[PDB]
Amino acid sequence: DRPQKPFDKFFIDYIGPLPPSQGYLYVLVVVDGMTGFTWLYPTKAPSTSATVKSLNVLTSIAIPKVIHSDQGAAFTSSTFAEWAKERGIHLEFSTPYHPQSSGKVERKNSDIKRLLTKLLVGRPTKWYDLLPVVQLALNNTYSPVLKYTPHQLLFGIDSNTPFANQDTLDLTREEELSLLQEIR
Amino acid sequence: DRPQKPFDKFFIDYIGPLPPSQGYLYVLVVVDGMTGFTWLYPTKAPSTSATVKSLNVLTSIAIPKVIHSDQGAAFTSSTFAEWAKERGIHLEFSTPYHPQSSGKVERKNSDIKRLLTKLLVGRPTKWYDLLPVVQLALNNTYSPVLKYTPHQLLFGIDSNTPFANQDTLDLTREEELSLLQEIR
Amino acid sequence: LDAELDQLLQGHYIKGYPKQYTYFLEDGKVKVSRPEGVKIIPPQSDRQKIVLQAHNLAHTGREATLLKIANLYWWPNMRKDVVKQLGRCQQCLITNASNKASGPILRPDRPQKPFDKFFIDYIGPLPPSQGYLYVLVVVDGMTGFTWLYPTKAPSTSATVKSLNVLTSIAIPKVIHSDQGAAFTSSTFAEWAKERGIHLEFSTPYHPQSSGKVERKNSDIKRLLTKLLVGRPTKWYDLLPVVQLALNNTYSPVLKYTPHQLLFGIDSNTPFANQDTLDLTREEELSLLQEIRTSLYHPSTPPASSRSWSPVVGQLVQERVARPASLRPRWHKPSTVLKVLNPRTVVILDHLGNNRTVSIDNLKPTSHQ
Amino acid sequence: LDAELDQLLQGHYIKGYPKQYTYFLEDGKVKVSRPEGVKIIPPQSDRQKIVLQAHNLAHTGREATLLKIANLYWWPNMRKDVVKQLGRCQQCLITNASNKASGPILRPDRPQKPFDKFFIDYIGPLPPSQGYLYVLVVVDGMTGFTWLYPTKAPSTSATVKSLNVLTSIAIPKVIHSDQGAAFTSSTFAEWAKERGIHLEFSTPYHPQSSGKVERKNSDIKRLLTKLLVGRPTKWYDLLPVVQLALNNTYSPVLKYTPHQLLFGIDSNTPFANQDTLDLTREEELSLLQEIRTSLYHPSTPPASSRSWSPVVGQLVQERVARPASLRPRWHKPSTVLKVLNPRTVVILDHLGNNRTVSIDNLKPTSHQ
DNA sequence: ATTGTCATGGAATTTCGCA
DNA sequence: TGCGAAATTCCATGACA
DNA sequence: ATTGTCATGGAATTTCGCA
DNA sequence: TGCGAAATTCCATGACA
Ligand SMILES: CC(C)N1C[C@H](C)n2c(c(O)c3c(=O)n(Cc4ccc(F)cc4)nc(N(C)S(C)(=O)=O)c32)C1=O
Ligand SMILES: CC(C)N1C[C@H](C)n2c(c(O)c3c(=O)n(Cc4ccc(F)cc4)nc(N(C)S(C)(=O)=O)c32)C1=O
Ligand SMILES: [Mg+2]
Ligand SMILES: [Mg+2]
Ligand SMILES: [Mg+2]
Ligand SMILES: [Mg+2]
Ligand SMILES: [Mg+2]
Ligand SMILES: [Mg+2]
Ligand SMILES: [N+]
Ligand SMILES: [N+]
Ligand SMILES: [Zn+2]
Ligand SMILES: [Zn+2]
Repeated sequence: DRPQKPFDKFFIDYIGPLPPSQGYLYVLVVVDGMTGFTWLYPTKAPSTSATVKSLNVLTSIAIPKVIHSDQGAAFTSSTFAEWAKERGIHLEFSTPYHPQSSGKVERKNSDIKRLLTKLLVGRPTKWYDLLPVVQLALNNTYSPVLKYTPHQLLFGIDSNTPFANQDTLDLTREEELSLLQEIR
Repeated sequence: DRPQKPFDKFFIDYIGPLPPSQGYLYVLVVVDGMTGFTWLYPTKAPSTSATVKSLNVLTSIAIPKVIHSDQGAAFTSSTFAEWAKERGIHLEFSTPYHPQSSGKVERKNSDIKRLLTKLLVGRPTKWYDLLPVVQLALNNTYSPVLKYTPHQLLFGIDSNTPFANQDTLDLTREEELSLLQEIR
Repeated sequence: LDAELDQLLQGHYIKGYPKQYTYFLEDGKVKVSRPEGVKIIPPQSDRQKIVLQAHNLAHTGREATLLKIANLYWWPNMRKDVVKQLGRCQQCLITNASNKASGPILRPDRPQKPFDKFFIDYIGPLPPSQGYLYVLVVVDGMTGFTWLYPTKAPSTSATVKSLNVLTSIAIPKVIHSDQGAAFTSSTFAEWAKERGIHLEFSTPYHPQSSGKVERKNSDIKRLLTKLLVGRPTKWYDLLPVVQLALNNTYSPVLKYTPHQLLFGIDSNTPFANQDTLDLTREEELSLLQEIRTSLYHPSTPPASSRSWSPVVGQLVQERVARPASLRPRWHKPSTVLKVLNPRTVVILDHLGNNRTVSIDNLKPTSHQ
Repeated sequence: LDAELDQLLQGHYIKGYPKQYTYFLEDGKVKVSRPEGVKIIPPQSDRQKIVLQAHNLAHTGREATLLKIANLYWWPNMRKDVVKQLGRCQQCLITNASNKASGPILRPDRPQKPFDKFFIDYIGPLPPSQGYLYVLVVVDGMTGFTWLYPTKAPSTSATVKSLNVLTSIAIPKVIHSDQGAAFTSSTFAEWAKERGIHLEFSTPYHPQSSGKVERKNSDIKRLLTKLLVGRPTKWYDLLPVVQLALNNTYSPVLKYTPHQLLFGIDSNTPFANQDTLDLTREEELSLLQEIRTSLYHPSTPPASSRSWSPVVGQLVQERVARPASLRPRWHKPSTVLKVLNPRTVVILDHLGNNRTVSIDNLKPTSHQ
């Protein structure tokens, strides 16, 4: 077997609904399996159409050999399957109700949700503008298991934005009682 | 004394009134003394103004050291004298009622009047268009006294329009009885 | 195809397939173990389609196309098959730039006499002056003597009015122009024929061909510029002044002014040359003929190391004149009928018309 | 003046007046009998006025001015007095063309890392497509990897929207641009400072300076052209395709694609290179660093035989950028403050501002 | 205060395949 | 240890408003 | 069936003035 | 038969839409 590489497998998934930001409601999450690099795209819906529109952007930069997802309707449509076939991408689905990634990806997806949650309190509506800096954080975050950040693993160089401030990522007692009010 | 040259002396004079041609009535006649070369300019009047306007064209091609004329009002005005002085041209007048040129010029001016008269009968109104071909005729007409045409003497080459048909220049019995009708 | 590749697998020798390498089957595909690594040998009947896919990714030339193919494949003489396709890609052929320079310019003989050849052209639109917008420029080929005429438009009727005034002085054998509307109209052709003047036209969009008058345009604009510094651009009244000024200016290489070459004596203008004051007009016109024949004449410069020269029957392409945005800069390939001279050709154009054309407006179609 | 010329007449010797010629009085004017003929020697106090009249006829340079004067006059060292005036003619100085070429170009070091330097520029207006008119082009200096963004206008707000999307991937140290309105706005400066990006600007009207992105523009338009042959110019939908196509195209001199220089491995695109399949990612990023440092680097070409080089305190003139019809092509003379490098200078401009400027947009003022 | 670039396809040179 | 031909490298040309 | 040109000002070369 | 400096000639540069 050959060693794992960037672009070998992209893990994709949706997060939402969220509070409207510039009329966007969802975030399409793409994580490279090998490097742990994350790309985010804001959508208006978790549809095949919005997935195609978004991945059209990403795949004009790099094309994965395999995309993996759960059995979201968006991903199991034959429109999405035509799209992947045109591009020579193999689609891979996890069995229903049992999502499988890798340790690395699972952890990354955890961070993303946790990071998003943290910053959308206090400003549940300003997230669209924040996506760029979320990505930079995620991608310049040190990997415990490997010695390197996704940036380093993708590009083979240090980054010009090192995020030395590995944050709390947890909710302060302010933010806790603030997120129980937006719901109530 | 030094031999006579082109541009040494221009002999100028007016011919008219004539029958309106494109609203022109006079012809300003310029003849180089040495070469016998002729330039013609149609004017609306024998004024200083029209003389200046016309000679402005000629003298943007070549400037004579001396202009000679009779004592026409047009030529004796101090406007015309300012003009000549600006351009460094000496003005020379023949004494009143006694016009003096040279054999060559006198003969040329005779030809011009004779030639004009000939072609303005039958078409007393089309002369404006004819000036170019009148000039070519006059300038490519052989000089009995010198071996050469004015063209040859001015440019030192043969012309591309040799006028081998040295015409009658006299009036036919048709043209005689036709010119006695335009008057009567 | 499958024939060749079968023989090859059982260790036979096929021409073009070096015997020193071990060729094998794997995944249902013939492979060879090459110093660069293991590459697939596609069947001949597959190869054109591979080259094309490779090429089409970005419409790449020889090397960049080859490098893509070489990632996955090997077969004998790949570049030959690469080049084969490049020569057949209409899109590449009509969009790409040339990389061969024209042969060195010709320096045609200076017309022998004043009035043998006029070069003419328009300058403009200039800023309005007295409601005039253009200038007709007329340059005598032998002398460089120049006539300037302001016009409201670069039109045949304005050209005709102007030349009627000029031709009063003399009639020229030939008038040379570019192919501007004013000069190619049949009204203009009548007017010329009427006077026994021959019209001679530059190859299209190649103003070098009218170089005598073009070069004079520069001088005209230059002088006008200097005169108008700090004033509004009222040039109409200056044309006469410019005309006279330029016609009486020395060309340091010739040591003569255009007026001197035309008349053999200065008129009454500032700093008039007095050297022939003691000669008769006849002795003067004699020295003039002598001066006229002994003027410096430049010779054709050295070829660039990568110039190309036109050959009868060769595929060449004409440059598109006023190409629209995102449209090819070259017309479809065409054929050289006659080689008028090393810098001018007649081509048959796929329509197919005869077109007389400058080599500068051509490229030789690549890959034959 | 009259002093010098009196001594001279009575056969005394004055420096500069060769004694072997006979100087005399005639018509109240000092004359000398020269091999060319008899010429007038004007008094020194007259000479400046003569040169000026000579020169002004057509605003002629050295030789043509001299030749006029020489028709009537002689005096010692005429050209010195000729040149003196040419150096003082504002009109000649700001209208005439240069006749000295710039020194040979610099070939700056390729930025060491991806993301060290971005070069950016707009292309357009293009024909409308989906109501878009322009393209923002972003080229990473080290890799040549490129990002394309369609915009309705070459505006700061469109640039900001675009770079926010791009900078999601990485933040560059420096962004280099020309001085287009979009890039010089203070809104853009804030945006850059906010992110610790340094803005670096080309000398004005010298797109060679942005040569990395400019050169890529060409490729972009070229590919778009080929793809659109025989179709209407609907380019908006093609931008992504072009981006990917170009980023994955080999540069035959480097033997790498921009994507390869950026990532060290091909993604899943046609004819993907498979050479590092057996290396670990770590071994792969190791070979990559090695590749990156050993890429071919061109060197500065030979000087032309008539190039000029800028010196501190020298009078130079800046080329006028968008000169109006019949207006000088050169600004008034100015002074070289600092020589930043052999091809770039800072000048003080008579106003006097400091301007950082390309040598290509300068000429050395003639006749000092 | 900043600075040309690089795809292209014939020609030139080097390397390969074989002896 | 040298040949003919194929592969590679060289590099002037031109176009990025 | 047509085809570059030539002012310009430093540098290079030649000629002049004098011995 | 040779020197220093002035005169002349050479010629790359660039612009004629
Ligand atoms: C429309 C008619 C036929 N016309 C068409 C062409 C445009 N043209 C003229 C014209 O007068 C001039 C120019 O003066 N110059 C400038 C020039 C450039 C180089 C050179 F060596 C000399 C001059 N270019 C021109 N062009 C031909 S270009 C090269 O722009 O296509 C033209 C026409 O009258
Ligand atoms: C208005 C803003 C400041 N701008 C001003 C200038 C016009 N410019 C751009 C710009 O993008 C381009 C170009 O792409 N090219 C084409 C080019 C020419 C030679 C070369 F080596 C590379 C490219 N020329 C340009 N010019 C500077 S020119 C030489 O016409 O003055 C410009 C600007 O954005
Ligand atoms: Mg899901
Ligand atoms: Mg009278
Ligand atoms: Mg024209
Ligand atoms: Mg023209
Ligand atoms: Mg720009
Ligand atoms: Mg640009
Ligand atoms: N010729
Ligand atoms: N550098
Ligand atoms: Zn192609
Ligand atoms: Zn001047």
